[PDB]
Amino acid sequence: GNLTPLFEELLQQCPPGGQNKTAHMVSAYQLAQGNWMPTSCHVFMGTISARRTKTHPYEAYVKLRELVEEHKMKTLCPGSSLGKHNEWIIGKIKYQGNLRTKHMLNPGKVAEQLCREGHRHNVYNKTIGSVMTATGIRLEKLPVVRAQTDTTNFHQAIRDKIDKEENLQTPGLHKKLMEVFNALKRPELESSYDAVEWEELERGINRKGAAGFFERKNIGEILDSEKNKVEEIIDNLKKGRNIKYYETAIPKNEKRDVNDDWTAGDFVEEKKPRVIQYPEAKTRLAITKVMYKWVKQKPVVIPGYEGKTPLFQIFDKVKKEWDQFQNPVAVSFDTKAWDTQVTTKDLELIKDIQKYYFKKKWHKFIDTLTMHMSEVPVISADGEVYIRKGQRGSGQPDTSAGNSMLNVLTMIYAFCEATGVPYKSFDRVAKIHVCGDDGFLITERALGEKFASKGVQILYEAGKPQKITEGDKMKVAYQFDDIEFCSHTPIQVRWSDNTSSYMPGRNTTTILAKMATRLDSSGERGTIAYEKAVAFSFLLMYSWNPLIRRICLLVLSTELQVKPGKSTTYYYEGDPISAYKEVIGHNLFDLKRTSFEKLAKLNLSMSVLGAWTRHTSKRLLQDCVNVGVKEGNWLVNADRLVSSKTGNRYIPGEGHTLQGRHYEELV
Repeated sequence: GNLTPLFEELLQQCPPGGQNKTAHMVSAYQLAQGNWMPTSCHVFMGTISARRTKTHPYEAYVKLRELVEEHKMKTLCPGSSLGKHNEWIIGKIKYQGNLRTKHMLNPGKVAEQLCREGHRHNVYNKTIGSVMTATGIRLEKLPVVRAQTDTTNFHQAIRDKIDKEENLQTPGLHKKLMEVFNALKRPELESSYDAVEWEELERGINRKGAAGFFERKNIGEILDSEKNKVEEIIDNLKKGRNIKYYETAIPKNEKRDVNDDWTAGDFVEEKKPRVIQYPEAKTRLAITKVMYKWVKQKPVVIPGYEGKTPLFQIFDKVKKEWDQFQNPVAVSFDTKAWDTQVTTKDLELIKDIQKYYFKKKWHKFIDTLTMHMSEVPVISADGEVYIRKGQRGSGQPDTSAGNSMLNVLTMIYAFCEATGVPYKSFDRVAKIHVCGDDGFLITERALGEKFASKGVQILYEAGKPQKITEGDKMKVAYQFDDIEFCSHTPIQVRWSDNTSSYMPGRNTTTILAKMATRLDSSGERGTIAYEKAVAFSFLLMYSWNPLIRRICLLVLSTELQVKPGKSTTYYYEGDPISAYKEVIGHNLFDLKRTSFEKLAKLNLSMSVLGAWTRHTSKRLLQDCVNVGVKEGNWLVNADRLVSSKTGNRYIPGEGHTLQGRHYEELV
């Protein structure tokens, strides 16, 4: 009836309960339509037990609201204990605590020092910047802000996100998730994973990887001296012996996009930090050395895992899936603060999966580590200790693998339970794609809409509450380029071939913001070299954007004799226009037309926020043309329009795309 959305809202507040085969279980719609009187607020698949009695919708509503409030009353005052294996941390406490934490224990402080403050304003790449501002782009106006890392806001962040009990989850959920796992295990690899050699582990490793609160040496330093310390940790865990597990909590210093805020009118100028929580460097080494093939997905055993797919390939890959369905539709995964939603039972389910794949000799390792992870003492940067109840800390080696598996398992479960499709038959009916907590699913419109409705409830009960659209549903893409994934959305280009591919689209404002700014000045981060590598990396992602493309081209044109740096995501070797060709599969020159409407939308905010002038495009074009009319071979002539107007072309020499960081698998 009229009141269905209200009942939906209330069912998102009830405690998850189990099946009840012996009672009249009824849904929000049912309650809203009439003569059902709630008896429980224990909710199961969006349904609660009700008597069949003359009852008006408003009356049923009042009753359920009363039941929910009663439960909330039973539930204040829950208590936070500290398990014996964590008692060691108290020995290090020296002052009393000031976290004012409400749901986890805050025994006190260790040092009283680092009670930092300040702002952190934006740092600018000189060359990139002058290319942009010489055309009327104003860096000031780009909706990018910094993460306030002062202790006050840092604590506010902790209380905001991490101070919370483990989510209640539907009884027997994890039995069910293991059934889902069972339909996608790889028997081919049971009991097979073993540790790796320091050789392998070090290859590509980040030697600047940071140290724990009680830790003087970073990853490089540990590798040079204390491999024996690390091997000791490995042996303790290997045997079942507790270790002094703890995690360090620092506010993540980063650039924060505020495009949507500024265009609304709300002109936010700082944002509360995300919270990084990571174990000791010695301990990250100890975990990764043993669990390398799981934590790094070597091989990938998580269906839909896209951790290893380059961003410029993903959408093309996905469109091949979209094209196989009669009325394709994509339901978007969007869990609120995923990391803070992960419960001990979740961690345990990953523990059991890990034990499926690892050799028996390491089971006791996994057990002991999983246990440590279920109640984690965390020292903040400024000294405050808090005892986290479950959850996930971003710095954990298992973060990316664990989350992704957990996300897939949960979303399949939810999809199936919403639709009727058995867990074994998921492959028959939909396609899934996860990168950590991010992801989506592709399926037939009927099943996708079912999922998008029954999903918010089911996922709430599963312990992974969503974020929703005005219709209180999961976000649904009815046309391919409305998919959103890894902060991007597909945009179509058409080549001189007359073929077409999809590239990773994103607001122009955000692209310029990210491209113009930098965090440090350490590594190659001062030089033109680093800027050329940034331009190349952007050119791989954003060649569909004539503005970004032309800016990148002009940057790559600067100081021809200077080889690019290796710090950023991708870099190049030889000629960047070729490298482009090598991994995009056409030449820049072939890019005939970018999809008009999607490009207009991703450009819109630029005008709304006054980040460019009426003549910016024109001026940037002219800037390219002035370089490209000169006699000779000028890489700005790789731009189809530039070349058209200069009457010259660019003849690329040899070149190859390379990687300096994350580590993916190119085609």
